[PDB]
Amino acid sequence: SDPSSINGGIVVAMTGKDCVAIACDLRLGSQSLGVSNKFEKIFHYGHVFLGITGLATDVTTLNEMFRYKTNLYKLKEERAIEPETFTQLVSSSLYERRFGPYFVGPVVAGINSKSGKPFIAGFDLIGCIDEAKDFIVSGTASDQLFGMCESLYEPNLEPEDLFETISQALLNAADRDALSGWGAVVYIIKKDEVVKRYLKMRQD
Amino acid sequence: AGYDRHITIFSPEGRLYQVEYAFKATNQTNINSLAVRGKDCTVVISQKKVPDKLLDPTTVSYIFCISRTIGMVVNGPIPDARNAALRAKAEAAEFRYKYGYDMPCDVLAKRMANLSQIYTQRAYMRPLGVILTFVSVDEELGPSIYKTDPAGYYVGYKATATGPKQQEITTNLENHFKKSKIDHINEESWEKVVEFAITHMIDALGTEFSKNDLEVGVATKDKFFTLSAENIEERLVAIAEQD
Amino acid sequence: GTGYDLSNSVFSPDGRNFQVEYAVKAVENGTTSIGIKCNDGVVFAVEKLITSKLLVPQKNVKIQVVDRHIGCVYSGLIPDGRHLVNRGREEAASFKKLYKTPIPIPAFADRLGQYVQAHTLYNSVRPFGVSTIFGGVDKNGAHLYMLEPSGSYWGYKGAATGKGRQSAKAELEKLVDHHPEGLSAREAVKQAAKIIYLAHEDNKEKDFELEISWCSLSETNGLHKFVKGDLLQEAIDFAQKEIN
Amino acid sequence: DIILGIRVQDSVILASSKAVTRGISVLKDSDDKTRQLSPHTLMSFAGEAGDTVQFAEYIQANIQLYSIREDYELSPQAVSSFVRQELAKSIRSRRPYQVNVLIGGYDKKKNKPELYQIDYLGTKVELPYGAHGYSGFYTFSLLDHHYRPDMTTEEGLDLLKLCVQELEKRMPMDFKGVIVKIVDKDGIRQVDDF
Amino acid sequence: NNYDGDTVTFSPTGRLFQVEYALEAIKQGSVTVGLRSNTHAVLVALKRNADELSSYQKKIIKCDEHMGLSLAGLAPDARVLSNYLRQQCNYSSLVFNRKLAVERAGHLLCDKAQKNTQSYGGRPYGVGLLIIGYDKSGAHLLEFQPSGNVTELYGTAIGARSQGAKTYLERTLDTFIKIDGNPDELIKAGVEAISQSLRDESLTVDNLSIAIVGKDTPFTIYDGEAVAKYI
Amino acid sequence: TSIMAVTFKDGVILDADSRTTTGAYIANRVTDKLTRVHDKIWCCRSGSAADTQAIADIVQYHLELYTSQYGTPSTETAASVFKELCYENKDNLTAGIIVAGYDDKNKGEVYTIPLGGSVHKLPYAIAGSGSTFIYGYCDKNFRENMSKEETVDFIKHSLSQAIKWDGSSGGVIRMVVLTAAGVERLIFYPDEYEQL
Amino acid sequence: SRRYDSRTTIFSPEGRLYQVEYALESISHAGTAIGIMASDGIVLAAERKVTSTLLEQDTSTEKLYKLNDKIAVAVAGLTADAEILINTARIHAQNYLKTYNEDIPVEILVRRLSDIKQGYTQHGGLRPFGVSFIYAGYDDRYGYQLYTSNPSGNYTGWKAISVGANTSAAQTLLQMDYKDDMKVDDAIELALKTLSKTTDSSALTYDRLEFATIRKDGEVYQKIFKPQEIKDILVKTGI
Amino acid sequence: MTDRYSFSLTTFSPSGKLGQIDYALTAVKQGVTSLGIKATNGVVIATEKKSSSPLAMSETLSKVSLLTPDIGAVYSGMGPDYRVLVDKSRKVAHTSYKRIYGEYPPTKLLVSEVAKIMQEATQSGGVRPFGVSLLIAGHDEFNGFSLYQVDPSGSYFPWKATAIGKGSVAAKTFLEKRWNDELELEDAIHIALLTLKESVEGEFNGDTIELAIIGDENPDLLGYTGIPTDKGPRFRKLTSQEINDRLEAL
Amino acid sequence: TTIVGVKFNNGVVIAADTRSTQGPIVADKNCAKLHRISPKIWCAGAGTAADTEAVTQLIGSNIELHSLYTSREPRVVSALQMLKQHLFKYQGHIGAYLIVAGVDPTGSHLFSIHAHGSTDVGYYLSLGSGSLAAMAVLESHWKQDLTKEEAIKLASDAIQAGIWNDLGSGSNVDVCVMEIGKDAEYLRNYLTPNVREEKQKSYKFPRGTTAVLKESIVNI
Repeated sequence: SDPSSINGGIVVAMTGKDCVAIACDLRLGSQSLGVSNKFEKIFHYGHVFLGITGLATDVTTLNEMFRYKTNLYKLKEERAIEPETFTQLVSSSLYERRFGPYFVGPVVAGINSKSGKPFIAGFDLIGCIDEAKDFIVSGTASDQLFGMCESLYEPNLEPEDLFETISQALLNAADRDALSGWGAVVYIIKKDEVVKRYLKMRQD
Repeated sequence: AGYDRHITIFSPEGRLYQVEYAFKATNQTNINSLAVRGKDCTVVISQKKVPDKLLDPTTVSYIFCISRTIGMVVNGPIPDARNAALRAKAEAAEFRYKYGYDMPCDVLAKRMANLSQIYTQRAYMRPLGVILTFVSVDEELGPSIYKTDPAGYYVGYKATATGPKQQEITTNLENHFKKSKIDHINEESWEKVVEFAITHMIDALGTEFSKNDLEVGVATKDKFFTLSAENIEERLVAIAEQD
Repeated sequence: GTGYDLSNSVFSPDGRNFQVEYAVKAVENGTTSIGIKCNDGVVFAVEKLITSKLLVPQKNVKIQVVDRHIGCVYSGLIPDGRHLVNRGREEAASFKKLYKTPIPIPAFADRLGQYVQAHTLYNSVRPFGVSTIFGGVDKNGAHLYMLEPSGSYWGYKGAATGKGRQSAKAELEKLVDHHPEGLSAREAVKQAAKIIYLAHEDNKEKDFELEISWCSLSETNGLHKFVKGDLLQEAIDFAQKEIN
Repeated sequence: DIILGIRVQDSVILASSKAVTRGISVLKDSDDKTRQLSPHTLMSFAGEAGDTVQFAEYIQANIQLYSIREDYELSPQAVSSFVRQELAKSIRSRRPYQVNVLIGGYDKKKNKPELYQIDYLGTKVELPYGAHGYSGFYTFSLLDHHYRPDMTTEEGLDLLKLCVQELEKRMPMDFKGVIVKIVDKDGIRQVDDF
Repeated sequence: NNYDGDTVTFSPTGRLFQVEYALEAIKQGSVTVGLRSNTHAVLVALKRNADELSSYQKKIIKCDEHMGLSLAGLAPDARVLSNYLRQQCNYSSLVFNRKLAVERAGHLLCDKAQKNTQSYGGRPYGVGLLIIGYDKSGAHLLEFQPSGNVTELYGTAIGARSQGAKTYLERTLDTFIKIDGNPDELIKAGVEAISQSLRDESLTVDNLSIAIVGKDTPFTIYDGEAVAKYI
Repeated sequence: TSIMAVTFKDGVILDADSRTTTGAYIANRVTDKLTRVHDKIWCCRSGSAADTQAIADIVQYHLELYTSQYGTPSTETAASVFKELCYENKDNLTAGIIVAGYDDKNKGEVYTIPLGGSVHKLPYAIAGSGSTFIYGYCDKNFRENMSKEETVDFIKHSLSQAIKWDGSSGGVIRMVVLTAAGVERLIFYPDEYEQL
Repeated sequence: SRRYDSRTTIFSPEGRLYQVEYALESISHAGTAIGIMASDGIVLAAERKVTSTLLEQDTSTEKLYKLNDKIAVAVAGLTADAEILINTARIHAQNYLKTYNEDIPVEILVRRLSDIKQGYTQHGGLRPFGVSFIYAGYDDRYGYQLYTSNPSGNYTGWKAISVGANTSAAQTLLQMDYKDDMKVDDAIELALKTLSKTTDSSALTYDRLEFATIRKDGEVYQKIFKPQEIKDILVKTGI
Repeated sequence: MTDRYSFSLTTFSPSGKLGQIDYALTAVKQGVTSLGIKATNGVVIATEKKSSSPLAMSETLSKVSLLTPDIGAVYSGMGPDYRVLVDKSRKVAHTSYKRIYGEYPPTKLLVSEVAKIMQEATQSGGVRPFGVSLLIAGHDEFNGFSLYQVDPSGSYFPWKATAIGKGSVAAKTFLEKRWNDELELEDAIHIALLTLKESVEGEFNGDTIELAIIGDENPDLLGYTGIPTDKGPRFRKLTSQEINDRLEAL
Repeated sequence: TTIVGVKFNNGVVIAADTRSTQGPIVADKNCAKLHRISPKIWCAGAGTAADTEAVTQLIGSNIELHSLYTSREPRVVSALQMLKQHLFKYQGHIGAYLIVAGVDPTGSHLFSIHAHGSTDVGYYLSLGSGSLAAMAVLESHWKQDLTKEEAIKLASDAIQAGIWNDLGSGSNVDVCVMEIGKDAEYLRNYLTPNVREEKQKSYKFPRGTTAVLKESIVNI
């Protein structure tokens, strides 16, 4: 009945010391049935990462939309879209269909190439900018992630310490959500490099 | 091909001839008018020529009450003048409805001047051969005179005159403002401002006036109104009384 | 002035719209129609030229009623006048539907003026080849108006158009001079017939039929009605008697 | 309603039931629930009575129109991306296409088989083996146990026999066997002794 | 002259040449005569054929049991106007159960014909029509012109050489207007009138066409052998 | 609510309470339910607040546009404009209106436009939820051509009982007196009318 | 309004489209643009027509545009008209990626714009686009491709082409020196040598030059040269 | 009655020139002179205000207008076209960019939208080109201070310093001598006034001259406090008093 | 949500809490609920967070364009008219309940707009789940001729009542003070009565606690 709960999945973003982390589970399913263990939900449009949870068809549609929009933005602007600007691009795009909305919760994460400060922002299915300085959660297990992230997270974590915190928050929240799991991917986003890591987790 | 003189497109000199000819259409009624600003009122004086004995002088008017506060005196053919008046009345009412407050005189001049520009760019639409002089006492700017022309140009005025003898009237106003060294007629009541405006219309045109030769509109706070023939007669009597 | 007169929306170097001026030449070729404003109403009269005996008398009515209190008489291109009056009937009905009151004559005159004027704006349309004398009685008295192909209109004490306009206007001026206190509706009907007969002296080559109409507060209770029967014949007799 | 697909080392094997049921009785027991989109791309479909064939034939026309226009065969990835877009457009249209498709093809430029599962919502996912509806409830446990990427076409067919036998044993409905087609480097062929 | 190129141009003298040219198309058509008494209205039409191997093109059209018309000029325009007239007569019956008055029917054509004489893109209808009908006001006869002018007449003629027939009707006006309750005597009067418009030919069984409508007579057209007795 | 309009000798008086409720909660207890659609034409609004406010805004725009073109409208014209909006959208706009106005020729006029969208000219009109409790009182006590003082006393007694018995009516009593002398606004607080 | 219509979309008595011929004449007065396809890349070079010491060469990108991560175009003729077509080309390239999830083939993109140009040439009554394009791009099918299209809507594939002013002289010079087996670095020289000879000014300088290349991580890169980079190669090439 | 000018009134002549564009550019040449100078820390756009009559209140007619808080424009040519064109530019700055990206467009993109509007009039049916050339000065965080000229044809170019209108040839020659890559904004205003002083024929004072600058953000013009990320408009009109003060030191 | 507006002797002050909830979960603990329509016209929205943000952003755009068109400081009435007409056009589907307050050349104004397009004038207003709790404080303590300090205290005290007594309201108090003669001052996080206490233990994992399958470097 609820489109956002058909396919499951979860995305979490955390901020550290001049670094951002965004992680997601790799499960795609049809309610109880798990279909794919390689359905990545985090997409990047330069140095800005977008994690979209919710209906898998809308996640795919919005990826091609924001790739279409960010590709045209860089041709006209001759520069990559910054996380703050992209956050409003996502917000407006989701609101443009207030009455035909996508059943998706996106999570923007990135580092402003000019100011260099970490940025993460959250959204509803119709585009309410939930800009947070600490962490953002989305998906079926948002309840689990909120309590899990709210306890483990502490300000100014180093990139190595941020990976342990976000990965542990994701794995333990995913373990308590039926529709989330089948592996997870963690991006550690720094001003100079990005590291992508696949986590070992329960396959049930 | 001589298209450039028949539709609003540029000629080799960069001129829109059809717009230039629309200016000639404004003087075809041979009616002179002037507008002056008092301390708290704006007065429009316009000649009223009714050579035909069968006409009803009550209906021969070139001053239009666009809104409660905005008035307009048009120079040019009456059919075009009434076209602009109806559009101005519609614009002012729509502005009040959309934005919740009475349309300022300057905004209406801008809105009506933007329409005149469209006729000057679209080849489908011809320019209106009228010059619109909006007068009011704005809630913020006070007394206001804004004159729009067929080219889409408009600007505020301290005092303005229009018609074949516009140059003659303007020099008289220019000299008066030069000597007084002020931007408005320094009178506290509109009856004295009306008498002032009529006096220079008489002096500038060098012609005696009767109550039937003038049509007068007065813009005050929260009201614009046109004086009747009997009300104009009282002003003429005062002028003949030298006070 | 040639070159600038082949299109409808074009200003000539003098600012004159020649096509509208040529539309006026169509009016001046039409049969003379007049309108007299009496102290409580209006009276309309039109000369109907009898092209041949085969025209059935009294059927080719040329005065038109709009709603129930406005009467329209015009000269020039008769089809254009019917087109204009058809619009007035639509404008009058629309006003009554929205505001529930019969359209005031000054309000009606503006509705027609905007329509006639709109036909001088674009070169894809032609100006009206009619001058329409129209008027009636409304909440605040009687009104008489006269449109021109340019869309110009004014209120008139007495209006005349058509070929005999110059002749008729002379007697209309005499009426206002002789009767500044206001002419009565019944006397206006008699005077209207006399003026049309005198104006017909410009069209002596052909016979004509006089058609009169009028709208008075006292006599029609403010509604527009035609002159017929005894009252028409008294006007015809008076007009002939003055001619003779 | 059975639509199965298994990608093996050198080819893609698509199996689809032969039965057509309309209410009380089985109208046909030899239906082919597939359309050849390209010489090396095959599409199996399942869903509502009329939507499956109207959609499949509409997709086939566009892929054929592209091939004639550019004189070039779309890759299976591009075809699946095109097919997913139409399903995504329809799911939120006046009358959605309730069609679930499997797109198996051979990419002649990467020289690799490709299997794509797209449901009526427009959820495209590439799998080693796919199934639509409840047909995947009975078969995934076998495929998860026996599938290996390096199987030959003969081993893949042997694995489909096990998957079909399990469907016959436990699924209440009688789907009248399956038609099996293999998409290989040489094109599309049908296995008749299955 | 350059003022006759389109229907939205006045000439320096106020004339609409395109409308005048449409009126000239009627003068090329064959003569058709219309006349009426107080009880009956009659249309007499001379029909013309391209060649003596050709049939005579029909001139009378039926719009109701109580209304019909003859045409002169562009026959295709007559079909457009006659179809429109049928719709208006049709509309009156369906919505009001009221037979469309002939006068009102004429004004509806006047309004439609005028539209083509004032806006660019269209052309005037190059056809003149004689509309006869019987309603609760008696018999009627209307002459319609491309300019939109519609006149109600005792009798008239349109088409080539129509002046001869029209002149005859004027002299005979005092006579045929009194032919009440005698349908066949009106037709004789009309046939005698149209016979004044014949230049180098005589009326024949196939050439002539007649129609009549009256108090009890529904609109009937007499062609071929039916008009054998009136010739 | 409880809205009321009473014609009297010198003109017409519009009156209403000030309470608007969303269920049991009084969202605003000092609301002004008397709306000016023209200089001497005022209306009372009952029913949906959004619909009545939208209609009043549109009617004011129409009468403003009417005045610039056709002179000052009459109260009948204002009610006619209300009818078109209320009737042509009767399936959507749940609005019941009382229109009262003054003009020199007709003196005071009152038009009630109930939920259906019909228009009725009345000597006095009462509407709103609280009006049902004063149908008997107003009928027994209303008189033609009362003075301003008698009408105000009559209205105060009428609304005090409508306020007394209706939960969804209360607050201050706001009156607008339309006469040749101009528009006059009066307000009566509970301490003034509650112990009548 | 019929009298003021110029009848844009009509044939001449000898079967030519007048406005398309006049549009081409307009392009012949624009700055020269050269495209050379090498074995390992494509070179797009253009000559700025408007030039002054007060003009900002650093950011005045007016003839070389990027349509995609793999395609670029050099423009000759009305700059305003081109940017209208440039944006539709960019949108179409992204629409193709959105639909097929692959980069648009160069020919498909060229065909779409040429269809847009042809449309104005056959219906609608509007004047043709007065712009000629040189498309340089890469795709998996044909590799490096160089196309040109003109207001008529006709497009052709080329190994080396020039559009704009002095095309006859530029083409003749390219015929003399173009070798099929040449590298991009040789194409860098040939493009500059050809422009330096057909340029209408006294000498060719970095301020007058727009310059870009497409070349092969094993992935095709697009480099639109910055003014200092152009100044460097002009010295290296010896101009 | 319908619009029947669906055809283009601007067409190629046999010589390749578009007649209407060339005539539109002529109207700019007889236009009043306007110029802009790009400094290291700002842009100055200036023009003189020739009054239709001494009774006209020239303060009510601003030839320099704000498009976005950081972008301003001045024109030469036909005044009415600039007014409607500015109205379009302000609208498109919101509908096309701000309402999507949440921030005002950079100068380059806003100039592109303005150029698209002018180009549309150069090819769409039943319209003439805008008879105005705009000098659009702006600032953005990534491209810095920039100055663009937009022509009736829709072509736009970036300029270090430029002048358009009646005295453009003389002004541009003067600007070439004076302009250098080390100018500060206070020096550009001095150069702008000197260049404008040559062009003006009548009175040269703060009332007959109109200047605007893009420079440091003006938090005092922001209108509110409490959001540090909001720093205020960079576009500022110099009032007649400010100009008159600089004229005394000219 | 708790939102209040309090008109005082020389202006108007609007305050709001900063908690945003998705059902029973607190999605954002420091959401900014006071939105600008123009420099001196501000809006506070309850109900759906997206519509309130989006509706004000659309009207704020039109106010700026209209201000540039008319060369005048925006009227609070213009915002109210365009805001209510927009909401009415959508027949209440845009669930934005708004308190719009500001100062314009005609004085200080305070209106509330409901999702269906109805508006009311008031000297003190409240919206959100905490409206009844906040209105209890406003009714008890509001008085004519409040000074700027009394109004800010009253507005904050009213918001606190909603914070403490309403589950849907909490965290911090946002205050914006708009006075007729001077600029609007946005006091973000005016009061922060709900600062979290120190945790009992530190949950810093030792590096290497997480099991990893593969590691990669992503190109930008």
